[PDB]
Amino acid sequence: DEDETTALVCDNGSGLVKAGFAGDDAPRAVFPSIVGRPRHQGVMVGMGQKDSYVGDEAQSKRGILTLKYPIEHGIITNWDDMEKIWHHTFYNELRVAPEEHPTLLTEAPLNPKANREKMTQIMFETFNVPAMYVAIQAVLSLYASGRTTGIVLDSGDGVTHNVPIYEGYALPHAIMRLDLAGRDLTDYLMKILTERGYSFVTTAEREIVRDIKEKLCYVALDFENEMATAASSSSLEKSYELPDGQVITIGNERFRCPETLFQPSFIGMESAGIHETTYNSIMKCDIDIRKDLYANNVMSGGTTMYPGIADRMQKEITALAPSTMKIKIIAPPERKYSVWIGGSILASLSTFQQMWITKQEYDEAGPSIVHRKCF
Amino acid sequence: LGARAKESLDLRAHLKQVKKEDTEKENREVGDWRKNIDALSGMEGRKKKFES
Ligand SMILES: Nc1ncnc2c1ncn2[C@@H]1O[C@H](COP(=O)(O)OP(=O)(O)O)[C@@H](O)[C@H]1O
Ligand SMILES: [Mg+2]
Repeated sequence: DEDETTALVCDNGSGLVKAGFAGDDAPRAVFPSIVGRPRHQGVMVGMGQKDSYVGDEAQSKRGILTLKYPIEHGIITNWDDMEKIWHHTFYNELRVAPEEHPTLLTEAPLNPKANREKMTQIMFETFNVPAMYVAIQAVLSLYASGRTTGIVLDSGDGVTHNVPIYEGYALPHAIMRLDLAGRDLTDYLMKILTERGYSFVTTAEREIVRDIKEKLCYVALDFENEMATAASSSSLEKSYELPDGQVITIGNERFRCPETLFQPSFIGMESAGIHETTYNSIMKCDIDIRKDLYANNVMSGGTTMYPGIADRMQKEITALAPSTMKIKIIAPPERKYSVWIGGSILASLSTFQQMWITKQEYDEAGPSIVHRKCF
Repeated sequence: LGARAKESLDLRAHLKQVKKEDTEKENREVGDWRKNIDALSGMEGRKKKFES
């Protein structure tokens, strides 16, 4: 722990938890949001026999644990799970006590207000954090980009959000949430791999196939033409070496998996591709600034490490929108940490401690005070 | 008649000349100056601040 009473910066992103100290450039403890529990009961002795398993421990113990998600698309299952994982993060991973450091947290866009009131109340009772602040990840990604104008595409693991912000002001009237995310990607890839001869249901193979998505997946420039040329495609077809050692070969599926977000009719969504959701979002607001939105679009999330989103994005928007002004996307490398960086940025300036949510305000007005203290 | 015409046109020319005097005083110092954006290529990439 630093000698100074600097604040805690924790991004509880929908899919990854990244925690550390204020003034740091990158979060120190970063782990996926999976939680493992003992698949069977206790009869043995001498070691183990522990209920909750979180972090890399559960990653190593994936096979003998039922792998469960305490949060999915924002919905909260069991607050005890968050209690334990935050205990682990603060003491076993961050080696910090929350008594002496206020916490800045980031929440998924348009999270329930009742969810905020319950989570804040359990937090304040269970923990002894001196002060509090929670913010939407959209403005955090904006801060990471450091440009007040643009539309943020936050692609988490449970929801994809499109949020327009012009000159550093939120536009909730033109903000939308789409239920397509990593979960859907894994599902669709699971069914295609089932049609390829490999049919698995458990979560270990879920992580294997999301790793495959991280490594080999394409974003098709032209879809049906690329499957037509991918009929044989000995060179274009790509293989992976699974940890057991078998060589699993995939061809068109590499670019037929992310395409589903762009083409939701593959597995039955009324909503069109996410580019249509950015398009409608843009026109909902006044006409004039729309060009700037076209030229200032930002994309954020862990998924963004994949190739192909930028070219597809620009080409389709230019197809939909007039091609007079030039559209260009901006995306700094390793932007999944960017939100946490913005949290540090929030703690950088000396005005931030004017609106810390202190203990006594919550003791006076209950959780309801946040309704007036954040917004 | 010539006297009437001279008087009218002289008054008109007097108002015209008083109007010219203002333009004679200044003609360019009313416009703003140039500050177009250009060059800056030599600036570095890792900004001393994190808005990089
Ligand atoms: N290094 C990486 N390369 C590619 N994809 C990644 C990487 N790390 C994480 N991801 C993907 O990002 C997803 C998690 O998104 P996340 O960054 O938590 O969203 P948010 O920005 O809302 O927190 C995971 O499902 C995973 O598939
Ligand atoms: Mg995200």
